[PDB]
Amino acid sequence: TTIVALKYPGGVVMAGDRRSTQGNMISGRDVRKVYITDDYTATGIAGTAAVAVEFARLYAVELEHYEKLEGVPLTFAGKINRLAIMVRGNLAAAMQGLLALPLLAGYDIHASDPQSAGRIVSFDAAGGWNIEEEGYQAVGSGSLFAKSSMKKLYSQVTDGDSGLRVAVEALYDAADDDSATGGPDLVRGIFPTAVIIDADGAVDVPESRIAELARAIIESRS
Amino acid sequence: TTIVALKYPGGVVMAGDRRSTQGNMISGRDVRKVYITDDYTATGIAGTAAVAVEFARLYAVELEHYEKLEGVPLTFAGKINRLAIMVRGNLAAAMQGLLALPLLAGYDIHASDPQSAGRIVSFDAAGGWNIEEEGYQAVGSGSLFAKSSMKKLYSQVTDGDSGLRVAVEALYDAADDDSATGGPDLVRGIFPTAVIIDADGAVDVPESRIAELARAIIESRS
Amino acid sequence: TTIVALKYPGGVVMAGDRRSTQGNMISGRDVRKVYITDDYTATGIAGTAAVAVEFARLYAVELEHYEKLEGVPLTFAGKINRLAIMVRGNLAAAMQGLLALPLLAGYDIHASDPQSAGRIVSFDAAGGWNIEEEGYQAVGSGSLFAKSSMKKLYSQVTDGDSGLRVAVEALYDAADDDSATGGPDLVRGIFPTAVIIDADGAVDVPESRIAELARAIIESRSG
Amino acid sequence: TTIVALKYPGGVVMAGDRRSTQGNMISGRDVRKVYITDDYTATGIAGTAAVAVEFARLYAVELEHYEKLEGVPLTFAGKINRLAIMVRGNLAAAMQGLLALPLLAGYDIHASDPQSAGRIVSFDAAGGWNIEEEGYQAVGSGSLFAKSSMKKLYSQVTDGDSGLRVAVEALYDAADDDSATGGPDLVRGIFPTAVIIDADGAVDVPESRIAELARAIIESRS
Amino acid sequence: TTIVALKYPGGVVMAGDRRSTQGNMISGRDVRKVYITDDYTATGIAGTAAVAVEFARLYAVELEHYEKLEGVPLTFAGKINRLAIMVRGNLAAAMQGLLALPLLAGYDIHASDPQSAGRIVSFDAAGGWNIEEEGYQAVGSGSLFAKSSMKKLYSQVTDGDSGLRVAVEALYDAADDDSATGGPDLVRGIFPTAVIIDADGAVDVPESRIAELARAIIESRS
Amino acid sequence: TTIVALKYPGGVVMAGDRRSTQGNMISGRDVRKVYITDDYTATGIAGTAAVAVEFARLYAVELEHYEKLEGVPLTFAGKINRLAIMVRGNLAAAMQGLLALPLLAGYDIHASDPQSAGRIVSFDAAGGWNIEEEGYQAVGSGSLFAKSSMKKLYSQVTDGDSGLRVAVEALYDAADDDSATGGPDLVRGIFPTAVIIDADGAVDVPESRIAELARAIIESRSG
Amino acid sequence: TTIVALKYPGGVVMAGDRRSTQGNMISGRDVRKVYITDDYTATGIAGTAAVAVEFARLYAVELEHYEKLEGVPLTFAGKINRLAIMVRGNLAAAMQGLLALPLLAGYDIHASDPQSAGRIVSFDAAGGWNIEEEGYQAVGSGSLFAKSSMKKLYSQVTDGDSGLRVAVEALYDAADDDSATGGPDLVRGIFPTAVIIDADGAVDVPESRIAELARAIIESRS
Ligand SMILES: O=C1CCc2cccc(c2)Oc2ccc(cc2)C[C@@H](C(=O)NCc2ccccc2F)NC(=O)[C@H](CC(=O)N2CCC[C@@H]2c2ccccc2)N1
Ligand SMILES: O=C1CCc2cccc(c2)Oc2ccc(cc2)C[C@@H](C(=O)NCc2ccccc2F)NC(=O)[C@H](CC(=O)N2CCC[C@@H]2c2ccccc2)N1
Ligand SMILES: O=C1CCc2cccc(c2)Oc2ccc(cc2)C[C@@H](C(=O)NCc2ccccc2F)NC(=O)[C@H](CC(=O)N2CCC[C@@H]2c2ccccc2)N1
Ligand SMILES: O=C1CCc2cccc(c2)Oc2ccc(cc2)C[C@@H](C(=O)NCc2ccccc2F)NC(=O)[C@H](CC(=O)N2CCC[C@@H]2c2ccccc2)N1
Ligand SMILES: O=C1CCc2cccc(c2)Oc2ccc(cc2)C[C@@H](C(=O)NCc2ccccc2F)NC(=O)[C@H](CC(=O)N2CCC[C@@H]2c2ccccc2)N1
Ligand SMILES: O=C1CCc2cccc(c2)Oc2ccc(cc2)C[C@@H](C(=O)NCc2ccccc2F)NC(=O)[C@H](CC(=O)N2CCC[C@@H]2c2ccccc2)N1
Ligand SMILES: O=C1CCc2cccc(c2)Oc2ccc(cc2)C[C@@H](C(=O)NCc2ccccc2F)NC(=O)[C@H](CC(=O)N2CCC[C@@H]2c2ccccc2)N1
Repeated sequence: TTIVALKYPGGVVMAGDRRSTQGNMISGRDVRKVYITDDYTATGIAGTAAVAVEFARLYAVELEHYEKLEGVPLTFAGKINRLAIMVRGNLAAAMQGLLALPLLAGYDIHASDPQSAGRIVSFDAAGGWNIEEEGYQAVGSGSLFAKSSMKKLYSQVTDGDSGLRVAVEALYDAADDDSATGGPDLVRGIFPTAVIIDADGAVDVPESRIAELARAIIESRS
Repeated sequence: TTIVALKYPGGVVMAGDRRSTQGNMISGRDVRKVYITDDYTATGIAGTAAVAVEFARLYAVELEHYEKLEGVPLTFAGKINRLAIMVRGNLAAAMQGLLALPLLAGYDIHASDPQSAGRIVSFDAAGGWNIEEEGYQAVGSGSLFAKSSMKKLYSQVTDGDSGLRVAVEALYDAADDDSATGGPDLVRGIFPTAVIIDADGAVDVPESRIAELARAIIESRS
Repeated sequence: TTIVALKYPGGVVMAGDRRSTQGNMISGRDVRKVYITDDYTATGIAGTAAVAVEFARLYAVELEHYEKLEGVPLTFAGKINRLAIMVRGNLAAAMQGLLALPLLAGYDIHASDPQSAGRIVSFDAAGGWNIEEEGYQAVGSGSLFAKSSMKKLYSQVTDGDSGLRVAVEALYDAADDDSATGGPDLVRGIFPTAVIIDADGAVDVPESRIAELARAIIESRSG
Repeated sequence: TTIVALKYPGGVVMAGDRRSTQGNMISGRDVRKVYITDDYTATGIAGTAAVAVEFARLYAVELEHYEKLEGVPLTFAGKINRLAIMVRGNLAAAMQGLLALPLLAGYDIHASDPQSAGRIVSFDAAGGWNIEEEGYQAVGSGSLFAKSSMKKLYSQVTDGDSGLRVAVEALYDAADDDSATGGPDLVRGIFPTAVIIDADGAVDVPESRIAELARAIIESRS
Repeated sequence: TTIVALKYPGGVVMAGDRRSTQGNMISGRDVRKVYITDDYTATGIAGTAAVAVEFARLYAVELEHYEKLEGVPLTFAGKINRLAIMVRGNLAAAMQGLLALPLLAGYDIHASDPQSAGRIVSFDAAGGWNIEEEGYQAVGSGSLFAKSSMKKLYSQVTDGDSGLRVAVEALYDAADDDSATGGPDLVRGIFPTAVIIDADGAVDVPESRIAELARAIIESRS
Repeated sequence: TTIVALKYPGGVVMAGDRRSTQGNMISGRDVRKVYITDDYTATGIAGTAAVAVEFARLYAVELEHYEKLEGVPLTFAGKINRLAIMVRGNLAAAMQGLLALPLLAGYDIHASDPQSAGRIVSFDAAGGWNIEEEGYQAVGSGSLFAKSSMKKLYSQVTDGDSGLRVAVEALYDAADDDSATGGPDLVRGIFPTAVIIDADGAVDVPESRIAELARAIIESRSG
Repeated sequence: TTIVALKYPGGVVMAGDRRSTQGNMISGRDVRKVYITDDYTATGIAGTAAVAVEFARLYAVELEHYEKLEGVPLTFAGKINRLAIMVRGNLAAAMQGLLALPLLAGYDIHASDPQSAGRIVSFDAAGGWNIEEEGYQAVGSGSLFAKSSMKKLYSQVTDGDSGLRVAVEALYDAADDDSATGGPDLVRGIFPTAVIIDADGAVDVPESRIAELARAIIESRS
């Protein structure tokens, strides 16, 4: 798995690959790993498939549960805490091979400067949380390759479209070097998924746009 | 790794993928795993890269060593025996993770019928050897996928070119399901290697021919 | 990690580096490890990031929880004991890799001599606590380099600013010899954090003054 | 440790950091990890300090030993095989923590094409060797950051000085992310060492040139 | 650590060193290990610092707790039994390295013979207790050197002042042979602590007097 | 144990403490850990006493063995190599507990510049060797405290006598913070040993000069 | 077992107890543990009885073997090194429970003056040796008690007879606190053995002199 997230002026982008494996064997080509957790938050999870899916589903329910009980959504810091507490509670199972490693992207509607109101929070298996301040992060077996790609590419990010293009290229570099991260599949027409969040909320990125960017990267490197 | 070998009227073809890995990480993209070991014999090896390469080199040296000492090449059965003895001697190292599993193809010039002089021989880690009688064989982590692919496609093998096509398609199917087997890289222009052996001896298959077959396979799958 | 704390005439200083790691890999560059836990108390924690941040947040809540319930803050000795009990309760998880080692600096509003009212308390993984009397202390993987540096630098501590300078130079020496402690990052503009506590309370040190002192130390050592 | 090596038109460059550690503690700041092993060959080694230094000295003695005994230097392939056998012979000690992981850069005087006579060979702990054909390679705990950096910078390599600049920037990126790899120390004036090899042989790069490149990189990032 | 206790005509003295260690490293120089537990009782503890501190604190509150509840202090035997029960309750944790070993000195106001009301009680990690009748006892990593020193010097104990000097000299001998016991620090001006207990109760011994005895012992040794 | 080594203009000084231990128990007060191994070389060894002594005796015999067989002494590099090989050959026993870590000080008669012809070489348990280019080094349980001390004191080193004083003060700091390193014993008159090496060869430093420097240090720190 | 040894002006004394045990059970009451191994050297050995006895006999044979071969006895330093090598060679068996710890008391005929010719050498299980300079030493399970007793009594040592009295009293204190060290047996008439060594050589101390000193100590403490 590789899931990336990056800030751009006035929003945040999260993108993730589509592969699941069982050892060396490919067991999935269509996996959706990036979830719109609520109107202003997206979560992407690496690790054991059963746990990652359960984490995303339970987390979204917990956030909406608070909003309906209290009439107001949690602050973004509260959302961070609840995800950290979920991961911390899984630590024993994670030591037994039931690992979930999330990455959190959001847009804080209560931040002062909306141009920088995008948020990226990385986590570890002990429930540690760190709000990223350098503009991008990645999680999963390909995250090193994606972070090093984004390091060289982040200067190109000026808006949502270029942020999306950089995100897709980082996922391409991750799959280029990590066999557990799936590249774009032109035969089957399967591409990474992506969510973009700004002051108007989170939206799934249409597959056609990601297909366009993926084909452009492939064309460029040939 | 996946190495395939199959018989066609009047010879054999062996083809192998180009990938090396370290865990999840891709560490090689142009590995050549199919060696012409003498004028009528090719060997393909899966397993630990260091041991596999050393096996191929030492095996070819051993065969040519005997030929120069005695003025005639070993019989095909003799070549089998020497390869098996080599694998058997590595069993302890193989149990420590230094494994080499070879696959042997050849044209036996001392056979009865020239059209049935093709030979395919598989091996196991204990030095066992089995002369394949059912037309094809494969070795490596994607070998089961490649053999089940060849089971359905072998009926269309009627000559050297269709033999080659089926071998390349089998490797394509292995890469489709085994992340440790490399698919055709149309971006970098890297394709499986192949050797064809008939009464005129063993020759490397030009990459342009394999590239054309791989693109036709990819187009048919889309 | 290296957290340092030292007494100066009238108060106390605590400073800490900004690095987190996973094995050899650098995983954070702007980590804030020195917390204002109440108006006269600062806590700096080393060890497992998740546990360290949870300790600081829970400890600050615990002290304020008592203050609001009882109408008065805890005595400084009460604050020591609650922090020690928190560490002791974590001993089992700490043996399994979830370690948190705090360092405590404070200003005792109920002390006898206001110019010796500074306090520094070090802890161990079993919940042990020891009030330091020799003027400085450190915790973390670079703490021995820092303490041995402060041993030679402590004499120049006459007020709050010179105390801050010594704390920053100790952290510089710690990062000089310990790869798990971060030194000043002049390219990114990232520097250690610091808190000063005196009779008027605990305040964060502005990044600018720490940056000036770090550059002074740097070019003093480069020639 | 990070050792990088890359090809440029007419030669190769190899560069390595200066740090030695004992766990978290820095125990060395001026270590030289890149050795001129003969007039057309440089070796950079990562791993246990004692073993790395021994490997370099013995390997250089072995090559000159053969040259004086036989009157001609070994072919580049023979040089590869000798280093590979040395690594393979150390496998048991490396499993006990006495690991040496070399990277080999050379200029093949016997190549028919002097523009592409540069050679880069990587190795693994079992003595496996692979001639790199993508133009760059790295070894050590920061090699993945360095390789992902050179992936984005390699298109700027047009001569020896651009190649040297990319090699220094790759080492900068590795130290940026790997605490066991040393960045440029402006306070002490200690910079990565480098060797450049062309048809005229292998020569140490003067520290002044590497310092100027490091200052340019540092000011660019600021 | 070394804690000594010895009986003199009409009373008892207890003295302890000032050192704490973390393995080989010295981690404390002014630890106070001798506690006035109530008006007629002192306890010195060796072992894991956290457990020793906690033991002295909780034992003192337990004795005063009983006094305030029932209007009368515990009999000396009751004080012994409660301290033994506390050690016995710590046994499992003590076997994991959370060991506290106390030594109890006191003056029994309800003693049968008012001239021989001095009391010394030693304990073991299992909670065993033994009322010492040979006039002195010690605990800690230097207790054997201190007890053998006192075996020779105890004949000199004729009043409270000579008993104090012997206790301090026994601590000096323990520090002489045991690096985990701290000796007098003439540079910093730090000396063992002592408590003296007679019919008028237990009082802290002024540091000036201990320093005087320590300097005299140092001069008699040199 | 703590052994310190220190370059000064025109030579080197090496100094070592006198303590040996068995667990917490002190087993020796006058151990000599710094050996003149030939006319221009000294070695101090930390670790298992039996192994350290064996190492120093055998190494000295080896260097002189070559000199008598070949009519010239080994180059300094050759001397480094032989010590490294001796340590590497002991690695198996060292993993079993028979550990010896040497520190090599010497004056290279063949060096280009005689003023900086002093040489300090550190070693690890795997036979690794590194020629120290920063001027000082230390080995043993207290070596980190000693190196941090010398880091602050090294600018005072202008000749052999100031270098000897810094070395003695480093050993004093190491003993101050490491119970396995013995401090100056004024009651018994026992002080660290030291060897000074310059162009005229290696020579033991008399106990009286070291006692003088130790007393001056103790007095300065006592106020 | 306790073996003590002491320097006195112009000579040296060594004494040892007579007990052997198998666990708690006493197995011997008249064991002689101090051997005249040379005209000017004695050796006393603690540990496994079989190994201690064998060590004594072999060491004595070895020294006399060299003397008859070369015509001159070994220097005292050579006698030290030979006993050290013998202990080191037993180290593997010592770890399996075949332990011998010797203590060496000699008179060095080649020393400067007869007043400083006495020699005490202590050894450890690794073959370490140390020439003792504080005037006395002990070995065995009661050596700590004996050394502390001798620390208080050594000022009284002015000649061989006061040295012998201090030696017997140290052994008395060891047996007083160590059940593995035998005390004077008045019922059976068994007492510590002792060897005195001066310029006239090594002499077995008469039992009657030891019995006098034992009864004087026993009466002095009654
Ligand atoms: O390998 C397994 C077996 C279960 C297991 C138990 C204990 C330890 C363990 C693995 O050890 C492990 C083995 C393998 C992994 C982790 C741990 C990698 C991980 C992965 O690919 N994860 C990518 C991924 C990320 C987020 C969401 C979904 C998702 F597939 N793969 C896995 O867990 C695979 C997943 C798999 O094959 N299937 C087939 C049908 C259902 C399940 C699937 C669910 C949802 C989507 C896609 C597939 N399970
Ligand atoms: O992983 C390693 C390190 C050795 C090792 C350590 C621990 C366990 C282990 C293997 O256990 C293993 C780990 C991994 C494997 C086996 C065993 C898979 C195997 C493979 O891909 N094998 C495919 C292959 C087949 C035939 C010929 C060449 C060839 F690469 N990979 C490997 O051995 C990899 C190979 C590798 O990265 N390199 C980089 C530089 C040199 C070497 C290479 C040589 C030649 C060609 C291509 C690459 N070595
Ligand atoms: O290594 C990990 C994973 C958990 C783990 C697994 C196995 C062993 C282990 C710890 O065992 C350990 C592995 C590593 C350490 C301890 C234990 C060192 C310690 C550290 O740097 N600590 C410095 C520090 C001190 C105070 C507050 C924050 C802070 F980072 N690092 C850690 O725990 C690292 C921290 C880390 O990478 N991340 C990434 C995103 C979130 C988390 C972070 C939180 C908050 C601030 C900065 C970073 N987690
Ligand atoms: O850690 C050690 C001790 C040996 C050891 C014990 C246990 C595990 C282990 C290694 O396992 C290990 C622990 C640590 C490592 C490897 C293995 C990392 C490795 C390194 O930094 N290596 C970088 C490097 C690469 C090439 C050439 C030289 C060079 F230092 N560090 C090391 O081996 C360190 C090195 C070290 O401190 N010293 C001090 C003086 C001599 C030696 C040095 C020699 C030469 C140059 C610079 C320093 N030795
Ligand atoms: O070693 C540690 C860490 C806990 C630990 C981990 C692993 C094994 C272990 C103990 O196992 C042990 C390791 C070491 C020991 C015991 C067990 C010896 C013991 C000691 O010196 N004890 C002397 C002493 C006796 C009575 C009262 C106080 C006192 F310090 N030392 C200790 O526990 C040391 C103490 C220490 O460094 N600190 C620093 C700040 C707080 C604590 C302190 C409290 C109070 C007073 C003085 C110091 N802790
Ligand atoms: O503890 C022992 C026994 C061997 C042993 C057993 C189990 C574990 C172990 C070592 O593991 C160890 C236990 C203890 C240590 C290391 C390893 C520390 C080391 C030390 O002080 N080393 C300082 C030192 C350095 C150089 C030269 C001499 C010298 F003492 N101490 C030691 O080896 C001690 C030394 C000791 O008591 N004796 C008494 C009789 C002669 C011998 C001595 C020789 C020379 C000088 C001074 C003393 N041996
Ligand atoms: O216990 C045993 C059996 C050997 C053994 C097995 C397993 C573990 C072990 C020792 O481990 C041990 C168990 C017990 C000890 C050491 C190791 C103590 C040691 C001792 O007393 N030693 C005092 C002593 C010192 C020097 C010379 C002689 C001498 F007896 N006791 C011993 O070895 C005892 C000795 C013993 O009972 N006998 C009875 C008949 C002959 C033999 C004897 C020989 C020579 C002189 C006096 C007695 N052997």
